[PDB]
Amino acid sequence: EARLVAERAANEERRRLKAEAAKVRAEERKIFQDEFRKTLMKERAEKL
Amino acid sequence: PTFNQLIRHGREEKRRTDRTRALDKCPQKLGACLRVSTRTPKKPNSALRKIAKVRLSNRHDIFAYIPGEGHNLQEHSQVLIRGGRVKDLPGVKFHCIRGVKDLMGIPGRRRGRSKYGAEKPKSI
Amino acid sequence: VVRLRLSRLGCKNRPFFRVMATDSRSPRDGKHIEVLGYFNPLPGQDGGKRMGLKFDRIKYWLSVGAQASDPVQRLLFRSGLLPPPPMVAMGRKGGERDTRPVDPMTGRFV
Amino acid sequence: KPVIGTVVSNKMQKSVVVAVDRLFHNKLYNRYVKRTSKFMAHDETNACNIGDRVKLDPSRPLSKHKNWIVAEIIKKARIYSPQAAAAAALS
RNA sequence: CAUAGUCAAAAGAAGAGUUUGAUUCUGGCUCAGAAGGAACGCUAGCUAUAUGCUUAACACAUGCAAGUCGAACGUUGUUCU
RNA sequence: GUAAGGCGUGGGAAUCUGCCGAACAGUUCGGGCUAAAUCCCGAAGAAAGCUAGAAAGCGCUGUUUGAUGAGCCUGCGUAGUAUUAGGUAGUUGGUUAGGUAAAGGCUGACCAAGCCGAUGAUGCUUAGCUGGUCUUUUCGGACGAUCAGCCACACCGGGACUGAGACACGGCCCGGACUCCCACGGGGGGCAGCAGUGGGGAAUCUUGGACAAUGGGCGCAAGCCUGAUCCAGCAAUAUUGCGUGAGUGAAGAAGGGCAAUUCCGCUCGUAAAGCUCUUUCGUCGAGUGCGCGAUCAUGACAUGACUCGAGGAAGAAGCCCCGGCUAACUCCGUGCCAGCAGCCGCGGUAAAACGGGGGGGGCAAGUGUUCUUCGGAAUGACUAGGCGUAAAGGGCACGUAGGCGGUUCAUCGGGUUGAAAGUGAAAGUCGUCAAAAAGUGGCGGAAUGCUUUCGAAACCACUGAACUUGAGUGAGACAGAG
Ligand SMILES: [K+]
Ligand SMILES: [K+]
Ligand SMILES: [K+]
Ligand SMILES: [K+]
Ligand SMILES: [K+]
Ligand SMILES: [K+]
Ligand SMILES: [K+]
Ligand SMILES: [Mg+2]
Ligand SMILES: [Mg+2]
Ligand SMILES: [Mg+2]
Ligand SMILES: [Mg+2]
Ligand SMILES: [Mg+2]
Ligand SMILES: [Mg+2]
Ligand SMILES: [Mg+2]
Ligand SMILES: [Mg+2]
Ligand SMILES: [Mg+2]
Ligand SMILES: [Mg+2]
Ligand SMILES: [Mg+2]
Ligand SMILES: [Mg+2]
Ligand SMILES: [Mg+2]
Ligand SMILES: [Mg+2]
Ligand SMILES: [Mg+2]
Ligand SMILES: [Mg+2]
Ligand SMILES: [Mg+2]
Ligand SMILES: [Mg+2]
Ligand SMILES: [Mg+2]
Ligand SMILES: [Mg+2]
Ligand SMILES: [Mg+2]
Ligand SMILES: [Mg+2]
Ligand SMILES: [Mg+2]
Ligand SMILES: [Mg+2]
Ligand SMILES: [Mg+2]
Ligand SMILES: [Mg+2]
Ligand SMILES: [Mg+2]
Ligand SMILES: [Mg+2]
Ligand SMILES: [Mg+2]
Ligand SMILES: [Mg+2]
Ligand SMILES: [Mg+2]
Ligand SMILES: [Mg+2]
Ligand SMILES: [Mg+2]
Ligand SMILES: [Mg+2]
Ligand SMILES: [Mg+2]
Ligand SMILES: [Mg+2]
Ligand SMILES: [Mg+2]
Repeated sequence: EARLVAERAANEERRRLKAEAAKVRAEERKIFQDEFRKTLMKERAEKL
Repeated sequence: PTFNQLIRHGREEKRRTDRTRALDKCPQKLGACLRVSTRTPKKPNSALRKIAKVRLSNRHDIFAYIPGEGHNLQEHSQVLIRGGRVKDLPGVKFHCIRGVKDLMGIPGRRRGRSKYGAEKPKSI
Repeated sequence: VVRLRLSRLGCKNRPFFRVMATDSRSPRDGKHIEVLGYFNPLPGQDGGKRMGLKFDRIKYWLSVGAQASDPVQRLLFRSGLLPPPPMVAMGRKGGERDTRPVDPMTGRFV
Repeated sequence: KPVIGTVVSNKMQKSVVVAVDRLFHNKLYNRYVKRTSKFMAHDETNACNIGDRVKLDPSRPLSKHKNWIVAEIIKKARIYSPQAAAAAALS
């Protein structure tokens, strides 16, 4: 039981660290996707 | 073939006919002589080879060769039959064993004489 | 009943025993629950006999009610896991033993 | 483990047959072969259509061939209804 | 100190004869090795440990292979004091 | 017999469990079997009493438990055959009653038309399965005999009873075939237990000893049972075992074989005999035995072993082969005959190939021959092969299943991957040591797998948003015995 609660505490810290890294990466993703979408919209307008 | 073909349809074995089907996977078979005769060899050999028509205990009819020089076989003599064809004579795929049952050994034979049922000559 | 008994190993005229936890209905050398150790009935070069036991597993099986056979009762007393069997109180039969010394290496009279 | 398959028959009352795929490793030829089992499962409401993706739980025997219970419909199959489709076209 | 310490879990990869006037290739046949619940021939000194109806789940003479408890219970009848 | 109701491996829920361990509560009263009871029946609440000889020791009953077994279910894995394509009709499911210790078409009734099948159902053939055995540079192939685990069966079919447990090898009932008695009315039997006998067969053992050991039944014990077992007997059937001597010896004896008939002419041959030494194995004669297996005691083996003594190289070497493959050559006889032969081939007057003499080579208490398996055989090729002319591209397409197949970003955690836990029986294989001397054991490793928990997130699968290089469209130009 002692080993189990120590293992659960370590996993609860690892999960929160990975959640924070995932959140900052997802926030970084949106600017790139918006710029890329603008580029593709310009290309489609030129072709039209 | 491809690996998928081998998965679907594997590999079969080579098909080879049995040499001595009448022995029925036994080392020897007892028999009784029906007809004792001679047969001439396939060319280029020329002789009069002493054979015997033998009915086996599993009611198979075979031709067996009588090795050595001279024999005492007649009709209705018991012979023990082992495998091994005679290359001169097609259709003769078996041998009679000398020194067992009715086929006697060859006394006076001195060399290689356990293949002819011959005992060791006692020294005097 | 679970039994702590002896299975025969070795060969002919060279007996060796294993200490087993078995169902009583099982064949002697057949099915078993557990191998618990060994016992060598032949005396070795050191002048004594050998035995090995899994002490914790023997304590487990004795705690749940396993019944030791007649030689295993003696073997488990001798290792300290069971009390002495009732017949060891009788003492040994006496008599004049031949105490003439023999040579250890050669087996002849010194 | 978790058993997930596709409904292949639903015409029985309170019963479906579910096809579950698996990969068998052919050790001699080093490939992975798809194998299918068809399992009979309990479906009390008869809510599963053919083509639905379901998850099954193990169960005690309910009938001669029924040993599973449908727990969750993961993905519902698409059914073409001509009149509802025509009404969607009119919109 | 110590009835400690040592980190092992393999080895095992051989070719020859035979198609042709000769050649190389294709392709079979045969041979040298190990083995068996084996059988047969000739010939045999010993110990030990294994193994020994593969065929007819064919028919079986004879003896044995499952009893024990008088510390569950009466019953009759043997002896002797 | 059984091709999946079995087995291997891992799980599960809807059950039971004598004896064995551990708690608690009880163990009261009538009747019946010629006599009684721990036998049978009845009442409460279920029961059963024995022992002051076993008096607080056994036994029984009820309730909770541990342990061990058993029943039931299930995922995955586990033959050949398509010159077998459809199979099923309590069949597949539902409801309700019954049955079971227990889920369940297990089955009565009613309702629906399902279920299985080209990922091979059903038919036919063969087969017990596993651990494993033999072989093999890994893989595979053949086998599943001994031994152990699981299953099935017990003269052939069908049943249930008793019981904790059986639809029960040496229990019962019924039917059948065969068989033995019968006083003729009728009864009896089941070696696929251990021995043993006929029979079949190429072929496979004693109508042995003891419960001393280990295991098992009954008994409080004393004991009694035990063809389980242990141990003897028969069989070169197997096994990296041991022995049949160690030296010396030239009249190079006699005798045998060969020879311009060379060097003691060459060789058998230092070979033998003779002489000296040692007596393993076997033989013969004795002696101790709490030597040892077994101990509190008990020893079948044991006419053994051990120790000592007697003796005398004494009692103990064959089988195949010698043309090439393949180590080993001469003489005589024979004359395509007799014969040999695994393959190629030998023999028709000088045969190293047939048969005998002489010599020699390989193995050796064996050695050949036959059968059977794997190897060599990459000769069914995963490892590791092919298809122009040698076996082998379908006459050519279209498409079902299946197999295979671009990019980025995000998510997820089924596969994948890391660790932990459970399991992977024992024996066998491998490592190592000790033991032993043809024999044993301990500890490891391996068992490449499955289940559970917790991490990882690149790949495969799945989900979402996108991309354009592969595919497909459009517009505009064309060519064509389509
Ligand atoms: K011959
Ligand atoms: K098992
Ligand atoms: K039967
Ligand atoms: K005994
Ligand atoms: K032999
Ligand atoms: K001698
Ligand atoms: K296509
Ligand atoms: Mg069922
Ligand atoms: Mg040619
Ligand atoms: Mg047998
Ligand atoms: Mg009785
Ligand atoms: Mg089929
Ligand atoms: Mg069979
Ligand atoms: Mg098999
Ligand atoms: Mg019979
Ligand atoms: Mg009983
Ligand atoms: Mg009953
Ligand atoms: Mg019987
Ligand atoms: Mg018998
Ligand atoms: Mg016979
Ligand atoms: Mg006993
Ligand atoms: Mg008792
Ligand atoms: Mg016996
Ligand atoms: Mg040997
Ligand atoms: Mg001696
Ligand atoms: Mg003696
Ligand atoms: Mg003793
Ligand atoms: Mg003896
Ligand atoms: Mg040579
Ligand atoms: Mg000549
Ligand atoms: Mg030759
Ligand atoms: Mg010759
Ligand atoms: Mg191969
Ligand atoms: Mg190879
Ligand atoms: Mg290939
Ligand atoms: Mg080829
Ligand atoms: Mg090609
Ligand atoms: Mg073509
Ligand atoms: Mg063609
Ligand atoms: Mg990505
Ligand atoms: Mg994953
Ligand atoms: Mg093991
Ligand atoms: Mg061992
Ligand atoms: Mg070892």
